[PDB]
Amino acid sequence: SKENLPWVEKYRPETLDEVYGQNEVITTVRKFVDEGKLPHLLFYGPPGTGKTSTIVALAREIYGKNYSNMVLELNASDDRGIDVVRNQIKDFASTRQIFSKGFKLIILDEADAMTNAAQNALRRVIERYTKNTRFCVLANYAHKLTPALLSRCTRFRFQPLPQEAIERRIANVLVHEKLKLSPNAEKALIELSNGDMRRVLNVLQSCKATLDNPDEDEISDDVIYECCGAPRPSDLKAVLKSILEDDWGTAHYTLNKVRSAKGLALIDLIEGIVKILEDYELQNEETRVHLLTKLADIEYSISKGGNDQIQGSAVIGAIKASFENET
Amino acid sequence: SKLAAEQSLAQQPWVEKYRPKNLDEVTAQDHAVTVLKKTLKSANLPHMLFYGPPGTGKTSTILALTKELYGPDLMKSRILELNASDERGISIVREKVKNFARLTVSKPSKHDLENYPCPPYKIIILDEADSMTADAQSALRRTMETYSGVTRFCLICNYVTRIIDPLASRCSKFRFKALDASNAIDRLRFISEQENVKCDDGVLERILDISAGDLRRGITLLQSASKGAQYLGDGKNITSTQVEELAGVVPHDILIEIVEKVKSGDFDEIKKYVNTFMKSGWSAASVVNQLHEYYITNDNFDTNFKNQISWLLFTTDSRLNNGTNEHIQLLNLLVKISQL
Amino acid sequence: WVDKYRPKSLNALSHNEELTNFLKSLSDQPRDLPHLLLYGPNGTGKKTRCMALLESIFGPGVYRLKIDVRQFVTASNRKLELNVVSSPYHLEITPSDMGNNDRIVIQELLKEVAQMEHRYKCVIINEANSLTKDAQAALRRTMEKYSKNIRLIMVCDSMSPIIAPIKSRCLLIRCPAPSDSEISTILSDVVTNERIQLETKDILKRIAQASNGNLRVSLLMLESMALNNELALKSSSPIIKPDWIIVIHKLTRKIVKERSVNSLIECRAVLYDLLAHCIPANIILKELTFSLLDVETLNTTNKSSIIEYSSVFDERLSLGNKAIFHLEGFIAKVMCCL
Amino acid sequence: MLEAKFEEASLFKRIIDGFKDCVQLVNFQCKEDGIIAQAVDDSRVLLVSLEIGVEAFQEYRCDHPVTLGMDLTSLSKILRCGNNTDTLTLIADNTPDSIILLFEDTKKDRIAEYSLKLMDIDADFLKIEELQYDSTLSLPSSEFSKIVRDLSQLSDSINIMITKETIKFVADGDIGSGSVIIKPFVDMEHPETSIKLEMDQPVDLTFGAKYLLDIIKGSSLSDRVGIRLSSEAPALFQFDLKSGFLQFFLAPKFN
Amino acid sequence: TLSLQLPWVEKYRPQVLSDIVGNKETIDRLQQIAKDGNMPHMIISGMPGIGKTTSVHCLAHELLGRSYADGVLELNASDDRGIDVVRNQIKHFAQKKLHLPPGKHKIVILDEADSMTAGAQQALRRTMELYSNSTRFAFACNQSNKIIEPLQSRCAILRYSKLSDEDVLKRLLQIIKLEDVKYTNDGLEAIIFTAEGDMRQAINNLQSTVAGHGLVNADNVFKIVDSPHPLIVKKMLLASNLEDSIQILRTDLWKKGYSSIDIVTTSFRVTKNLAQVKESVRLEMIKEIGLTHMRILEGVGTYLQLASMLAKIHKLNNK
DNA sequence: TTTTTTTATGTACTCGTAGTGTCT
DNA sequence: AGACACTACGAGTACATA
Ligand SMILES: Nc1ncnc2c1ncn2[C@@H]1O[C@H](COP(=O)(O)OP(=O)(O)OP(O)(O)=S)[C@@H](O)[C@H]1O
Ligand SMILES: Nc1ncnc2c1ncn2[C@@H]1O[C@H](COP(=O)(O)OP(=O)(O)OP(O)(O)=S)[C@@H](O)[C@H]1O
Ligand SMILES: Nc1ncnc2c1ncn2[C@@H]1O[C@H](COP(=O)(O)OP(=O)(O)OP(O)(O)=S)[C@@H](O)[C@H]1O
Ligand SMILES: Nc1ncnc2c1ncn2[C@@H]1O[C@H](COP(=O)(O)OP(=O)(O)O)[C@@H](O)[C@H]1O
Ligand SMILES: [Mg+2]
Ligand SMILES: [Mg+2]
Ligand SMILES: [Mg+2]
Repeated sequence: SKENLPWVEKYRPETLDEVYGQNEVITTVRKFVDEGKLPHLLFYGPPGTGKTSTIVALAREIYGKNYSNMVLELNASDDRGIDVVRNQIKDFASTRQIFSKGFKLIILDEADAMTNAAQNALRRVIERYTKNTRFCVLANYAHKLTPALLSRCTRFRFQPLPQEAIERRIANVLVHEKLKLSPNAEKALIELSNGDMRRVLNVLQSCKATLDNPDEDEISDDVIYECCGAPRPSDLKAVLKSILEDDWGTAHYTLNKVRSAKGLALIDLIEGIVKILEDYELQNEETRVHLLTKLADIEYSISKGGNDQIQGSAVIGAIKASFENET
Repeated sequence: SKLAAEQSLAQQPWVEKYRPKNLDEVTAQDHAVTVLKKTLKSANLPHMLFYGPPGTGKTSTILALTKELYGPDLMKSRILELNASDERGISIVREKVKNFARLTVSKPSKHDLENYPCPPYKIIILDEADSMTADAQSALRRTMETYSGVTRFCLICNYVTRIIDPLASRCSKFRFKALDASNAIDRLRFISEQENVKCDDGVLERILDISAGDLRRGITLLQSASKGAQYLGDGKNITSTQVEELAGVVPHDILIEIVEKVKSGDFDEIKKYVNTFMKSGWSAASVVNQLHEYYITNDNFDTNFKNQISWLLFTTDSRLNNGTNEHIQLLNLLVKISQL
Repeated sequence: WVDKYRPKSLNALSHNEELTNFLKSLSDQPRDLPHLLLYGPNGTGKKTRCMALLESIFGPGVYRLKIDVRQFVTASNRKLELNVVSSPYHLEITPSDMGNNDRIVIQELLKEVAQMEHRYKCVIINEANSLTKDAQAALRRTMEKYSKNIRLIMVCDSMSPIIAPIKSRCLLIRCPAPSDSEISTILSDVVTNERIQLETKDILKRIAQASNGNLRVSLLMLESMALNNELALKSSSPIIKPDWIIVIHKLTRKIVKERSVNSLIECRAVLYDLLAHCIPANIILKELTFSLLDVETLNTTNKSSIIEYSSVFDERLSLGNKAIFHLEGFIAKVMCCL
Repeated sequence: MLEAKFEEASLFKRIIDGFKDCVQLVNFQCKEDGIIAQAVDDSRVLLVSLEIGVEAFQEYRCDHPVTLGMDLTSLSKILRCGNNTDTLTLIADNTPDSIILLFEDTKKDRIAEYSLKLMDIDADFLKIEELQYDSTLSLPSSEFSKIVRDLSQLSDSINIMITKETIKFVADGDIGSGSVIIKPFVDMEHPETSIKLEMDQPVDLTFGAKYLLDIIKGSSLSDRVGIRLSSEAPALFQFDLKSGFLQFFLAPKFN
Repeated sequence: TLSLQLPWVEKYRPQVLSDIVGNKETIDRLQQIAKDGNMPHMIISGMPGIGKTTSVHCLAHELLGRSYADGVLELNASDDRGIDVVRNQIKHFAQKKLHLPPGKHKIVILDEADSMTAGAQQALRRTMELYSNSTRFAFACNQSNKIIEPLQSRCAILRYSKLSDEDVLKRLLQIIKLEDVKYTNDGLEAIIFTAEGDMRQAINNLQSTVAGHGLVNADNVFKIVDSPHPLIVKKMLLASNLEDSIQILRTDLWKKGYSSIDIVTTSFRVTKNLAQVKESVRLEMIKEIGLTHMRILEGVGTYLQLASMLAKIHKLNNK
């Protein structure tokens, strides 16, 4: 049953009308398929944007419910070498369908992990067998693909999910589940997503689990922040104010009590302070240079461990010394 | 059978003796275990990614969850645990993990379904995912994406940055918080009472203060203090000084001597005192941490001096975190902070 | 000799009485014993104290040990040959005898010893600082999965390269270097047992003042200078210094005397000759910097820059593999500073 | 609970050897009427459809429809563990998992118990293809396998042409060319060596050499193989067994 | 939907050497060679999508006439091209007897010659030397340096260059005239700008824009095909003030879904191929970009790291 | 003017014992 | 019943890596 799959897998789009966020590419692909001219596609974009769902729904719309048989789907989980290409992909492209009549579809998902020799062998397979089969390459990084292979396909960039589409999907989930969500809670949820539907679905399931109730109540900002462990804008701005204006010992005490009262992480506070200070209209760019350099150094040091108190004091001192040049 | 297990636990160090067996034994990581308890009644366990400081209870939490889910019978048949002591290249991830994921779930017995929920999926956990190469990690993407109906993936790591972005997006991120005195004093007091650890008033809270968010190190220090107090047999209570002596903490007077040598003194005297101090074995990380605490906490230095001392201590800790020579780094730090 | 007069039990130790009492406390109940990590200066006597603690946990047969060989196969057909020190109660492994293949030996050997098993078999990991981060990560879970059959006693000189999980997974025991007085008392018993002739006792103190807490170096230097004075130490017996220390001192003299590229070439040659004779580059850098700071011709401004450059290039060497590539850079930076 | 008992244990071996090379994973559907199996090649060029009725099973008991997903490189190893004069027993519990094979000797007393872990194959395989073909021929399996193995050495593509009482197998490569032409005759002295051909319209289409070589591996099952060809339709290579059949739906190469 | 139509790159693929709008010199050279005969061993190198494979295909077709099927041996990177293939099949084709006109020769076309192993390339030397009177070799590669010098010594070297604006514009105008498409000057200009001398990519983008919107206008081309990635990165690095570069990185690159690895790689490539600034400042910028890439590869890839990289680049440019 | 620098998977070659269909 | 050509899958050995 579908009630056992996680929310990321349960709510996977099955038709092209359930893929939100991407409109300029979805309409163009629908027109390509209706008019017949479907070229070799290259879906490039960040994780969680809906490239795999888009191509799966496309193959479903093209071949019907028997998609799992008329399409050759290869990914990084499967062995994709040059010999694998030579045998499997060439035998698939050269032959025809065993279930119906029509062009074939080869979905090379996550093809950014393929060997250079494999791409060099495939770039002539795409150019030779082009009247009976098509190629779809999904990628997160366009630098791992050879320029020859990159030039044979039409590139579609999957933009991050905007506010309207992600709110539409959230409303769809809140309709499918016996769940209510606060408006400010929804805004905070959209803020900690960066256009990643996977994160939204995961944390929505997690905060529904956090409710502890038969779901007769609502999900507020407190639930989201306590479940995702993300700092609140209130505590963020309080720490920033105490760092910018208050005394050194008082700033240290404030940072300690804020990061220990809710169990917040220093890296999340660093990213939040970076995001907040990005809107600050500042004087001569030397302060911004020092701030960015020191904050990136502290983040790279945190990414390897160390003393949290020493790193917090380093953040405080870096912000203070950077702002001391603004006078 | 069970009695042999009880005796082996009783003859085991306190770290493994008091390992959380149920989801209720987790004292401080409540946000994660609440979701884990709620999904225990349902059947929609998502792919999870535990990350946080070492000794926060990630492995213990996932072990307790798998136990409460499957029972001691299906505990050994529906679990695939891969640690850092095994090979986890592309070949292993493609063959073994994918063959276990593609396989069907084992049939539960009649006694299993009567006491445990027995979900229709199995669990593949990968402990210490920081050592996994990014290509072997990307190989797991579709493996965990397509076979999610029959298996669930649980990644465990300390640095969440070492895991690629797609894998971090596919799994639900569970951040384990540091176990300071506040949220771990109850567990430490329980461990002390269960072992009849007669201590003073401010010992346990001090132990965690030395632990810096690490319950395993705190339990080890408590066990060492209890052994040292039982060997003496005086019947007195453990003192905070006796605890900080065996914890590697530099005494207060020796640190005040370092502060005096830094404040007043030239390069030669500081170098000589550092050479003398390095004879007595002290961890440079602890000395740097104590100096940082003293300098930032003392309300007798200028803010301009405080920015510089904080940046210098940060640089010294970042250099020490790479396996450098403790003597050279400590001498350089003290010399740089003496010029201030 | 160092080996002829060495303690074999906890009651035979003659310095750090508090450490001996802590070891006796830790060995009172031996079955509920967690993993241990002995850290401190090199030459203090931690490897003797670990064996003395094993002598308290087990019978006196712990010292009757044997050397065997075990072969391993990596991802290729290159055969890894590793010798093992084994005892009927414990075993000792030194992963510092190979390159990046520490993880394989660690995981395979420890899993074999843990699957075969007072009731547990002790494991002594010698020079844990050379353990690569991947080998330490592999040992991280092996330390916890098998805690009723395998207990680790890791001997190291500095916990700086040891990862935080391993640090947390074992008790930490510091071994401070013995005072000059205890070293002098030990040398006194040694010279009365080896029948040496001392005109004045204070020379022994000077030996301590030349060893910097090292007992292994102290006894060896005492015996080396006892052979030059023909078993009769006088009031002004010269101090026997190792050859590499003299080479480093001459290198510092050359550094402070001439600062040029022509001298940089011969400095690189001296560094090559030192590295080719089984001398680590970190110790070379440490001794070079410490003996350069002792140069009275320089001032505080020069010494501060020297120590900063030495810390920077020590980080570089800990992050690199071509050691001379960092040593020559540090030497050039010091030349530019002076 | 699935409980099947074969008359000869080597028939299942010969049947599985047919799919051993051209098919990786299988999903046996067991019902009250018999065992059906449909599988797709890794390159998805051929489709294997095996059907064995309850006539082959010496004993058969199927309480409810059972789905057994398994691997063939392990089932073949389990089957080779048997014996030539033994009997085979397939057992599966109410919930399909860890199918059990039992080899029992009929001359002596011997019990060989083997297990096989099932696998959860999400892709269903229930498709049936029942459409009229343009030509239906029948020829000895050995005679067809000989021509296939002889023409596979010349090139990688073998073209089949069906005309008015003429069957032509052409192979053009780099070292030369070749073409075997046969005529449908009726052999009264031996019926298993005759060649029948019923054609409605001439046919001309090519296959690959590897799949055609893998198909003829099933010639050890029956003494005669049927070939159904049509205009751009999966060619039906059928070996009829005394309790069912094994049919390969092969996909030609576009020109 | 039942079937698709042939793309314009394959449908309008040139079949005669006159239809090629590539490098005029080499095109007339190959045309005169096909007219007179005596085709020598050749190696055609260049960049993807400029008319290398089509050129050799047209040459072989025009030179062999109807004997193209039995006189031309095509081997691509999709086929095995190891030592065994060169030893057996190529040698059997070169030794094969074939009655040809007194001005033609058997042609062995080897596409993607830069991917052949060293053993096969070494064995091909005497293979092409002993049968150089009845068999000729034409290699088509992108990097001539990947082919060993002994092989290059026995053949002519034809280096194809990028296609200027005029040639691609003329070819697109011919395609539009042959297809009756509604277009505009600014749309074709945007197409050629996004093509970057890539004729295949230009025709592909044109066909995609036609099938997606019908009218080839700059707005449609820009909404269906984003601006070239290296140009925005160059404009970001060449910024004079830190805030402008930060806003460019935020809006153009980070808010559009470009990964940090792609951004840092494009920055490295642009700084390597930069010519506006001096050598020392370029080396310092490359050093900083590599220092940033060392953190991006370790999994610390975020917007803060790129912001710090831009800040350090500006500090270097801040004298 | 002169020869080695770890691990890590992809690629290519060869010898190689081995498993089975065919011939005096 | 058997001998040995044909053969295909498995351990060994190197060779690159923008
Ligand atoms: N545009 C979208 N509309 C609705 N749901 C979406 C959308 N994008 C992602 N999702 C959800 O996120 C899940 C994962 O989507 P995927 O297509 O697998 O992500 P992706 O774009 O392929 O990125 P990868 O796989 O990490 S490279 C889907 O099953 C949906 O539940
Ligand atoms: N939240 C907790 N509650 C109770 N005991 C805990 C908790 N966290 C850690 N412990 C104790 O510490 C021991 C180690 O737990 P682990 O789960 O292995 O720690 P960890 O998070 O895995 O650290 P690693 O493995 O270095 S990342 C457990 O057996 C417990 O005795
Ligand atoms: N000079 C040209 N004139 C006309 N069309 C051209 C020209 N060059 C390329 N094309 C088009 O681009 C398509 C592919 O050209 P190719 O020759 O395959 O590219 P290439 O120069 O060989 O680069 P590769 O194959 O990626 S190494 C042809 O089918 C034409 O449609
Ligand atoms: N308590 C002690 N009394 C006398 N000698 C000691 C004592 N501890 C260590 N030693 C001397 O130290 C020597 C061994 O040093 P070792 O332990 O190998 O150095 P490290 O601590 O660097 O491993 C022995 O020869 C022994 O004589
Ligand atoms: Mg995907
Ligand atoms: Mg763990
Ligand atoms: Mg080409």
